[PDB]
Amino acid sequence: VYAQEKQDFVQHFSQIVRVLTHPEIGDAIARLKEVLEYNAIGGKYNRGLTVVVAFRELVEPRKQDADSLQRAWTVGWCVELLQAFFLVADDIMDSSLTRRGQICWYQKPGVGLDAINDANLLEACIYRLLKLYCREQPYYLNLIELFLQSSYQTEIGQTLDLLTAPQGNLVRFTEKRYKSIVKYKTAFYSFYLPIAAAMYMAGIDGEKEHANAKKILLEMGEFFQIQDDYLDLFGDPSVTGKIGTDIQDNKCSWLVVQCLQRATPEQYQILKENYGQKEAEKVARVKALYEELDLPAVFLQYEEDSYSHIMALIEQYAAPLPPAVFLGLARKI
Amino acid sequence: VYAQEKQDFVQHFSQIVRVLTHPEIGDAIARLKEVLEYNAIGGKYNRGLTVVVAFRELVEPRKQDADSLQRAWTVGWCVELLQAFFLVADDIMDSSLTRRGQICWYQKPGVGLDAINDANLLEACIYRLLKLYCREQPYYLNLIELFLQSSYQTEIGQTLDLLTAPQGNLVRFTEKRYKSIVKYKTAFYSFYLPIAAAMYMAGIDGEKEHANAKKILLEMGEFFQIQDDYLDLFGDPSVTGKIGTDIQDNKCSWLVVQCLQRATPEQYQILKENYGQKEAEKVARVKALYEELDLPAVFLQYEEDSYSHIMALIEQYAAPLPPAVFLGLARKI
Ligand SMILES: CCCCCCCC[n+]1ccn(CC(O)(P(=O)([O-])O)P(=O)(O)O)c1
Ligand SMILES: CCCCCCCC[n+]1ccn(CC(O)(P(=O)([O-])O)P(=O)(O)O)c1
Ligand SMILES: [Mg+2]
Ligand SMILES: [Mg+2]
Ligand SMILES: [Mg+2]
Ligand SMILES: [Mg+2]
Repeated sequence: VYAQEKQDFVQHFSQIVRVLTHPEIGDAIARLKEVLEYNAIGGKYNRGLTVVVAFRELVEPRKQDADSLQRAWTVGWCVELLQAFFLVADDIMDSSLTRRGQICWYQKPGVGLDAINDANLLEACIYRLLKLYCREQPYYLNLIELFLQSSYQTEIGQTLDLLTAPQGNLVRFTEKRYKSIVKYKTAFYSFYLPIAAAMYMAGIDGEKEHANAKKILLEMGEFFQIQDDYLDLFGDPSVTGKIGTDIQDNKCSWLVVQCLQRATPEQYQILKENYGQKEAEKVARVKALYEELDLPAVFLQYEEDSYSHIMALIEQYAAPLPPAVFLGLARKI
Repeated sequence: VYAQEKQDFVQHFSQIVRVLTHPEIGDAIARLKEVLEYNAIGGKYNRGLTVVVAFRELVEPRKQDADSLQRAWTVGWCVELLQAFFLVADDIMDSSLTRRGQICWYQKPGVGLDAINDANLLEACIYRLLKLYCREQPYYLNLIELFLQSSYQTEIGQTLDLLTAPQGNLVRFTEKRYKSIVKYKTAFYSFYLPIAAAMYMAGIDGEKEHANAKKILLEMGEFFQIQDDYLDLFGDPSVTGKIGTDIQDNKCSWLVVQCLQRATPEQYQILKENYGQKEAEKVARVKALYEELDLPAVFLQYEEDSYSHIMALIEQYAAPLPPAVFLGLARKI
């Protein structure tokens, strides 16, 4: 369902770019095209695809005219632009090397900290497109506010992610703190935002229905981030497209949280000695310790429980939305 | 006029902060307060003061109730928040040392590239305040769009500023290119944005009146930036609150543009040899060359001409707005 729509979705990118690209600003405009091609393409498009898939499922085919669809995939691309924005900036703050199987944009020769302006340009495009295509829709302001509220929450999440991981400083790494981080940093924008966008486009804007969708989608977001933490250490970089940094960057990863919960006092010291340091020998020691306490299998356990819990939540809260809206998304993770 | 209102304006900051500051996000919220106190305070408040001053002058005192005023100084602070946002980020991209008489936020021990998330948080506050105080006004969407359009233009301006100044690369430094840079990078947000904000709050939203105000305000913006370039080299850092970087960072400064226009072929080589390099000896050689061609006096000449031109423009385009709106601003620069 996602898999079949992916093609139409990716083709519509060329138009996004033509519409986004005053002879005086020529060069700046050419640099925008380059920023977009490099940073908006190459991912799985889960998030933007979710807008289009959920739109199809919530609007009657008789209301799905050609113009109506154009807008659904534009808002789909706005969500991808948000993602591209957050990624370019997070890679600098995380000192990451690769993203989506290539060098991070800031690590390119001749880019560096200019990437900061590039990232924000990507964010400015969302609102240019919203104006271009939705300025006369009755949901226009709802969408604008949704995308803004979603950036604020996710920047709040980052702050928490950064404050909990000072460079060159474990008591801090609790369950309560972790859940809080992943809720703000990932769950609102990766999960609530795309479904809610499609809800407002389908004329569904009751508070109750948004909160019920939210209940489902925040929990899916939390699982997704825990998966992200797992793959940071135990995923194949040939598949993920990115090299992990979590132990080096002293992060409140799900892995470190579970570990702590499990560790003999001596094991606690091994972690204390080695965590949050750039030395490959010390990172390997931490990885060995995670393997010593079967955290890959604890992760496979958690993944199953949480999937059951998400399914229970869909059964409780999907009505009156088609459950397929949610099942389709959960199956893709 | 600016000078008397400055006090009420700065006091209202405490409320901005209380209103901006979910027990789980506590720490993130405390970090926001810190970001605000450090980065929103310490400047001249020209831009936010302009909102309040122009508001007073365009609304009848009978429509200036207490609530009406609260909103004018909130939007005033939104413009200052935009400024604080742009500054925190520009200091990183410019590798600057001080701002407003203290260490740049990113150069503080324990901050560094986290400053990227801090800056964007400052931008998120604008829209939180807009919702808090103006969500029921008929100008609400006009203001939202104005602040967004103004960030896009100013990020476009940055791109141009950065593309024209590659690290470790003069033919590029033309008049046409310079005017273009300063129009986007400074003129929309520092000059058009605050007056237009107050126009929309006073119910004045005709296209013609906005364009006429724009004609005046873009030219004031251009002069202001040329002044900014001059003070970067020939200003007292005890007064400016900031150390210059323009020659080091290989910038299309007004100074370098004029110089080029004036230089013997041999002088052109001295500039080529020394420009855009971190070496203090080479920066001093460029400064000596600017003094050799009396650019401080050329600047004092240009300042006078341009002031005449701005005054001619007010005489042509102020109607039906009070000319004092513009004169007050021009006198403060
Ligand atoms: C401008 C302020 C916006 C900052 C954007 C924060 C978005 C939250 N977020 C979720 C995931 N990622 C990417 C990761 O780096 P990973 O994709 O594993 O690289 P992470 O683990 O740091 O969370 C970022
Ligand atoms: C996130 C993308 C937003 C980037 C913000 C660009 C704002 C334009 N602008 C105007 C003035 N400054 C400050 C200077 O550094 P100066 O105050 O002399 O330091 P500049 O000379 O570089 O122009 C910045
Ligand atoms: Mg991160
Ligand atoms: Mg990660
Ligand atoms: Mg700059
Ligand atoms: Mg300057």
